Amino acid sequence: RRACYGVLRFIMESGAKGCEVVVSGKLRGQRAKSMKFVDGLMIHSGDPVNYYVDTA
Amino acid sequence: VQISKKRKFVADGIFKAELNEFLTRELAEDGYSGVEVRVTPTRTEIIILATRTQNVL
Amino acid sequence: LVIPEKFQHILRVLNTNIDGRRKIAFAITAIKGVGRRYAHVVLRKADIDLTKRAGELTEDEVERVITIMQNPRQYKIPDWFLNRQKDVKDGKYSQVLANGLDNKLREDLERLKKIRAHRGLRHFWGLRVRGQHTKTTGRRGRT
Amino acid sequence: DIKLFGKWSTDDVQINDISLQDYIAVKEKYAKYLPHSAGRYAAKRFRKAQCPIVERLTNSMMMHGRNNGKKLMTVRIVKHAFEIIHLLTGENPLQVLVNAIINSGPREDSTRIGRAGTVRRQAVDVSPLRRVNQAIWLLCTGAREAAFRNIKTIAECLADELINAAKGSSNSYAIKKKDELERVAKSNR
Amino acid sequence: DKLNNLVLFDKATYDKLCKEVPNYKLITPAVVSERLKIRGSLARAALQELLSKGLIKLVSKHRAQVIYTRNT
Amino acid sequence: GRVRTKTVKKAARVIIEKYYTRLGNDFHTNKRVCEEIAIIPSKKLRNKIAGYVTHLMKRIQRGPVR
Amino acid sequence: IHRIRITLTSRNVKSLEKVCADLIRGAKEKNLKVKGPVRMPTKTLRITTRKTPCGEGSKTWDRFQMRIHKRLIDLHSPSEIVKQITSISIEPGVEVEVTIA
Amino acid sequence: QSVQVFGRKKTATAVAHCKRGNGLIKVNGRPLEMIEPRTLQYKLLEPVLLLGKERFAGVDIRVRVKGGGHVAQIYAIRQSISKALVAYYQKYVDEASKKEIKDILIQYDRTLLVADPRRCESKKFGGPGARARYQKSYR
Amino acid sequence: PGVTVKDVNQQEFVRALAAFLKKSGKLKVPEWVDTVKLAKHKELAPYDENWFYTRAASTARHLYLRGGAGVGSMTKIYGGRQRNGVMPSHFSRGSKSVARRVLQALEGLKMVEKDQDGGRKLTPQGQRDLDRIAGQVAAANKKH
Amino acid sequence: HQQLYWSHPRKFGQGSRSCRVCSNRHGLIRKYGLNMCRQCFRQYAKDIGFIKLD
RNA sequence: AACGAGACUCUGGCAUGCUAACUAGUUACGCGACCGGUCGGCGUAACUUCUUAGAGGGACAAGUGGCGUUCAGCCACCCGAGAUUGAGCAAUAACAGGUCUGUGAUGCCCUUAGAUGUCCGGGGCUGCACGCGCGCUACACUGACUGGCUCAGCGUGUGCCUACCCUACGCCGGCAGGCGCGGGUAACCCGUUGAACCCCAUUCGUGAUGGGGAUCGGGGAUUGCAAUUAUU
Ligand SMILES: [Zn+2]
Repeated sequence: RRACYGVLRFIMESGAKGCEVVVSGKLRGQRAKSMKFVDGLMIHSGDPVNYYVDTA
Repeated sequence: VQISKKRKFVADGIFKAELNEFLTRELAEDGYSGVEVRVTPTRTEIIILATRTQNVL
Repeated sequence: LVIPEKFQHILRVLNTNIDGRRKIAFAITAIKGVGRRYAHVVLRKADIDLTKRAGELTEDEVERVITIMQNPRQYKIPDWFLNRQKDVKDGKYSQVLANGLDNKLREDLERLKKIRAHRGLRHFWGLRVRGQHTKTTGRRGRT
Repeated sequence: DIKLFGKWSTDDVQINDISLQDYIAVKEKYAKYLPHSAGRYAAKRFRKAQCPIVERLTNSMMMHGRNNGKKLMTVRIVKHAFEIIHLLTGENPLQVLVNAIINSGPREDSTRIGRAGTVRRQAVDVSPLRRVNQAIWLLCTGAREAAFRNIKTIAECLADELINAAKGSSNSYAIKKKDELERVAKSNR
Repeated sequence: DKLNNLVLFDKATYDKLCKEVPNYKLITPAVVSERLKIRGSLARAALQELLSKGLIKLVSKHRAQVIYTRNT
Repeated sequence: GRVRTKTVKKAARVIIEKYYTRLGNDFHTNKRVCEEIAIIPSKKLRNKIAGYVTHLMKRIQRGPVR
Repeated sequence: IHRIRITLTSRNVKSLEKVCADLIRGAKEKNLKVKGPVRMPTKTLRITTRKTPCGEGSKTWDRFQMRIHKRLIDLHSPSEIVKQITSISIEPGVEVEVTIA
Repeated sequence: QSVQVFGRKKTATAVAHCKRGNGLIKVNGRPLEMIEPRTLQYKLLEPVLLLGKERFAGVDIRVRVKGGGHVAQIYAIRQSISKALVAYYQKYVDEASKKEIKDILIQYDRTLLVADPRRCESKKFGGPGARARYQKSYR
Repeated sequence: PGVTVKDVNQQEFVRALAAFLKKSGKLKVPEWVDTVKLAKHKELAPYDENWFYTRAASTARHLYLRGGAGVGSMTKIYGGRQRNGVMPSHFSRGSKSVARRVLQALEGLKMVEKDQDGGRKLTPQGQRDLDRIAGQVAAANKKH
Repeated sequence: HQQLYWSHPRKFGQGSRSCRVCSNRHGLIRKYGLNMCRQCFRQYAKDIGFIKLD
C-alpha cells in the first residue's frame, strides 16, 4: 500500500493527467486478492489508448 | 545474397524485440526504459535510455 | 431406326443374364470384371458403333466381342487396363471375368490367411483392412 | 416497343382484381426485355411491389438448395415455359400469369395461438401483398414438387400448372392449397 | 408403379407415332414418352426424323428442352 | 437514430453564443467558419457541430431559446 | 548517368512521404530530370492467431497486420552528386537502396 | 474527338471508347451478338434497342472489359455504352440531346448511369461467412 | 466484308475447323486415340471417336486468340473439376501428352512454330486458312 | 555412444523446429520467417511492428 | 464532474479535379501478319480515363413536407456515389471459469543416477459390441456424362541455426510423374494468375439406372532414414 502510494504521488506530481497502478497477487495470506490504486483521468476505449495512455 | 522485403522488415522486428528483452533482463534494476536503433551506412547506432546513465556505463 | 425383329432380348454370355435392351456399352457392364470404362475400349477395338443397343447385334459381332475378353493382349489393349496386371503366381497380364473373380480374390484372401498376415487376419475377423479408424464408423451390421 | 424476351408484348394484359392492381407489376412501365434486372428491391419495405412479377417468379423458382444461386438457369426455365403456355392455350402468355396469381393466393388465413402442443387458431384477413407473395410460392412449389421424380421437365411442369391455376382447376397444386387454407380458416371463423 | 417402356420401335406404336403426333400442337420428348409409353431416347431421336419429314414445325431447341408444334 | 451527444451540443452552443454574427443558414458557410473559429478534430465531428448550428440558427429567428 | 533509382520503404507512411518529398525537392533544385515518386502497391502481412494461450473459451481470433509501403524515384543524373542529398535525409524507419542502371 | 468512360459492377470495369464512326459496337474486338452469355443478349442490347440505331450511327464503340464474372461484366458493358454515348453527346453535341437521351436511359433503369456500389462483406471468425455462424450444440 | 475469327461464334467455328482438318488427311493422328481419357478427372473416354480433330482445332484457335502458349498453358485451358469421392471437388489440370501430340501435330501441317519467347504461335500460312474458314462459316449462316 | 545419441535424422518434421524464445515445439508461426510460438508472438507483436488494425 | 456510450482508428463506396508512373497502362503513329476490320504482334510520341497510392474534397438529418407540449427527435420525398457499410478498441465489479502442457514466469511438494533428467530402438496415441457432438458426399431431370465456350479476387514464393519453393518452356510417358533447361528475394517471373459452378451442343430416360460412391483385389509413381495397422 505504501509503496504504490509513493509511486502514484510521484507520477501525479510530475504532471500526468491521471494514473492507475494495480498489484495482483497474494500480498497477504493464501487466497490472492488484487489492488487498485487509481487517481485522475484514465481512458480505456477507442484509438487514443495507443498514444495517450502508457502501460507497462 | 539479399532477402525478401517481407522478410527484411520482419527480421528487423525480431532484432529489436530480442535486443529490448535482453536489455530489460540486464538493466531492469538500473532504471532502463527502452532502445532506439538508428542505422547509418557506416554503423548501426543503438541508443539506450535510462534514468541514471552515469551509473550504467 | 426402324422396327427390329431379330431381337435377342437376353444375352447369355459368361454365365451372366445381361440386359438386351440397354445400350451396347452399358449392357456389358453387368458382368463382373467389366466396368463402364473397359466395355468402351473393347467395343472400340471391335470397330462397332455405340449408338446401337444390345439386341440388333449380329452373332459375328456378338462372338467377336467376347473373344476379345478372353485374350485382350492380341488386340493392343494395353496392360494398364487389366484387372490383374502382375499376378503373384504366374506373373501374367489378364482381365479376370465373372466366373473367376470370386475364384481369384478368394485365393488372394486365403493366400493371406495361410501366411497369417496383418491383412488376411484383418479380413478373417471381418474388420476394416485399409487402415481406417474403427471407433465411430462401421456400426451397421455389427453386433 | 418493349417485348418480354423480344416477343411477348404487354399492352393487352388485363388484371382482373382491384385488390391486386397496385401490387402486381407490368402493364405500363415495368415492361422489361428480360426478367434479370439485378436491382435493390429488398432495400426497404414495400419496395418489391415495384418489381416486375416475371422477376418474382424467376426468383422464387430457384428455391431449393442445389439451385440457390442459379438465375440464368431459371430465366430460361421461364422462357421455355412461355412457349409451352402459348402452344397449349394460343394467346399472350402474360395474361395467364396474372390469371394464375389472381386465382392462387388465399383471402383468409388462420393465425396460430395456443400453448406448447395446444392449437386453437383464429381466422383473419389476408393482405393482398401477402396474397401475391403466397401466390407465386404455391405455383413454384407445385411446379417443383410435381417434376421431381418424373420424366416431365420443369418447363412443362411449370406451364401445366400455370395454366391450371388460371383455369381454377383443382388438379393444380396451387388451388388445392388455397381452398384448404380457406377451408381450415372458415372452420374457426 | 414401375415404368416398362420400349427401347426400339414397335409395329403398332409406329402407327401411333406417324399420324396424331402431327396433331398435338405441343410435341416434346416428355409427353411422347408418357403418352405412347416409350423411353426418352425414342422420343428424342424418333422425333428428330419428323423435322426432316417436313411434317412438324420446330419451335425451340435447347439442351434440356425441345418443343415441336404441328404445321398450320 | 440521429441524436447529437453533449459534445456536439455543448460546442455548438458556445460557438453560437460567441460568433453569432458570422453564422447564417447555409450549412456550407457554417462549416467554413466553424473550422476557422474552433479547433475540431476533423471532419465527421466538424460537420456535426456545423449542422446543429445550422439547425440552431433557424431556431433563433423564431424567438429566444432556453 | 541514366537510371539512378532510389528505393524507399517503410511501415508507416507519413515519414516515408516526407523523405520522398524532400528528396525530389532537393533533386529538382539542382535542375535534374526527376521522374515522379511512383508507388508500388501496398503489401499487407496478415497473421491471425487465437487469442487464448491454452485453448479453452469462445474461439476468439486476432488479426495482426504489418503494412509495407514502397516508392521509387528515378534520376537521370551523374553519380557524384546523388550521394550527397540522400546522405542528409537521416530519418528513422525508412530504408534506402540505391542502384545504378 | 474521342470519349473514354468506364462502367462498373462488383469488380468488372468495362471501358468504352467512343470516336466518330459508323456504328460497329465491339466488345474486346467481337460483335455484341457473339458475346457468350446470350441469355442476356437483350441485357447487352438495351441501350441500342431503346434509343434506336440512328442515335448510334455516328459513333464506333470498342469496349474492353476485365474483372468480375459473366453477369457482372454484362452489367458493366451496358453501363459503359450508355455512359459513353451520354458523354459523347455532351462533349460534341448539345446539352438538350444529352437530356433527351438521359431521361430515357434513367426511365428504363438507373443502373445505366449510376454505379451499383454494393460489394462483398468480409468473412468473420465464428462462422462460414459474413453473417452466418457455425452451428452450436448444448450440454 | 473483312472477316476474322472473332466475327463468328466459336462453337461452330471449332466444328468447321475440325471438318477441315479431318478432310485434309495429313494430320498425324496418334496410336492411343481410342483408349485414353483427356485428363485425370474425366471418368470416361470421350464420345466422338474423332475427338482428336476437334481437339486439334481448338488448340489452334487458342493459339489464334493468344499465342506464346505451350503444353503447360494448354493443360490449364483444358482443365476442369475433379469430383473425387466424399471429399470436395477441386480444379485438376489436363494431360501433357494429349496436349503435346496435338501441338506437334499442328507442326505436321506446318500451321504453328515454336516462337522465340518459348511457347508456340501461329505461322502466317496457318493464319490464312483460319480466316478462310471463318469466311466460309460467316458466309453460310445468313443465306440459309 | 558417439554414432549414437544425437543420431536420429532430424532433417524435417515437427520435432526439428522449435520456438526461438520458448524453445517449445507446438503452435509455431513459420510465416515470413518469424519462427515463434503462437503465444510468444502475441507478447512481442507490437515490438515487431504487427499492429492490430481491424 | 469522471469513466463506459459516442467521438476515435482501419475498411467499403464516389472524383474524366490535384500529384506522377519502362516494375501499370490507354489513345495515336509507322512497321509486320491475315482477310477498312483483327492482333495479349513490334517500336515510338499525347496523356493518366482505366491500374496504382498520396494529399485534399464529399453527408450534415443539410433541403422540402408531415407529426411532435412545434424541444429533443421520428417518418416520407428530391438532389445525390452514398440518407443504418463492415470491423477493431471497450467501464466498475466479479468467477472457487481455462491455463503450472507456451515460457530460462513462479511458491510449496515429489523425484535426482536399475532417475520422473536425457537419448536410442520398437510399439501406442488410429485399437471397437455401443452411446454423444462438429462436419464432408449424397439420395438425382432445376440432373449425371462427353465435348465446346468464357470470366476473378485476397494471397504466397529460394529460409541465422535449417534440410525444406513458386515454377514458365522442350522432350519421354494413358496418367500419377521423369529428365534438362530458363525466370523470380518479386506490380519485373509463375501470371492477362486462360478457377469452379454458370453458359452452349451430344448421349442417358424415372429403374437402386450410367444417381451414389463406401468397402475391397491387383498393379504403377512420387515424399522420406523408414510407408506393413493401407502417408499421399
Ligand atoms: Zn514460444
